[PDB]
Amino acid sequence: EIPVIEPLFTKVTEDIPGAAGPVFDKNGDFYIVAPYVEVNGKPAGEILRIDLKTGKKTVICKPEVNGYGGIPAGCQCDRDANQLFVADMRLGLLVVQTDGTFEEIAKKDSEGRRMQGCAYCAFDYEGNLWITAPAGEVAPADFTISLQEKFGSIYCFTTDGQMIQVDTAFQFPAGIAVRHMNDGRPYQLIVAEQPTKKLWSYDIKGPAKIENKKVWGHIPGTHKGGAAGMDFDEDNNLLVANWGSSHIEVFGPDGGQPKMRIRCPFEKPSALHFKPQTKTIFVTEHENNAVWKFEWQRNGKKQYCETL
Repeated sequence: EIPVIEPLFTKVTEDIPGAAGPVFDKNGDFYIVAPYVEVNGKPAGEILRIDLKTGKKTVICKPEVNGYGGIPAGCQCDRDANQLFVADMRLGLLVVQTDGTFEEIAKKDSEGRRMQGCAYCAFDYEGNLWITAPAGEVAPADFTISLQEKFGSIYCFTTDGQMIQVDTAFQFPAGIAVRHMNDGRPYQLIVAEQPTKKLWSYDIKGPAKIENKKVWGHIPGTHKGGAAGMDFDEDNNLLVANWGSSHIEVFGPDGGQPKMRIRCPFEKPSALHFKPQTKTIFVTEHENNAVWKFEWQRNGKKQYCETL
């Protein structure tokens, strides 16, 4: 029977529709996304900065392109500039500055196909950005999601600036993470397929080059939902938000079944992110549309933005 731990969670902020995309930038500022904010009945999602002492929210960016609003859904911080890479389910991959200005990175992929809306992303230590795209085509196409049909895709945005579609036919691909060798070389890509309760892995052979696709892990529960956001601790244990299960699952480095579970005081953890150089994990959740923090057993895996 999988051991369960029940640490103290502390509320950080609240009232954030669809709270997701927790991230720290290079200065230690903390951000989240509010994907489901609407204006005049249409998408108008937001990227927010959170004051960690008071919980006060500041809107950083409310992305819109040619009158189509964004659904910002997951974030990573860059290394060479203090800017956020934001997966947006209507706009694709955005690069967002702290001053609120932003750019849509690609409208088409390297084969000339229209981009799909993106949900989660993860930098490898070489600076390539691996991205899940569970939505259909970006705005101006009508919004669709691969909850029941297998049209979700996987991308790699390389350091050379190519947006390469590396796989497709996923049923709602969600969290994504890069397992690195001890020497820093990218080794495995892990991809959550949310409703099928599967974690998939590939061997990374280079930028946008994956092979050896296999089922890597299994997500407990039969609840509606499944694996959402995920990230590694510094021992390459993979912590996975199991949306609808009231738990974060903990996988050892070689996957399989969870070796431990973390019980949350809410049903719908959506994403998690470590505060750099600490054991503190920030967790977004959709039961209360709020953000919490708790102490894990060890520090998080160093993010690309902390490397030199």
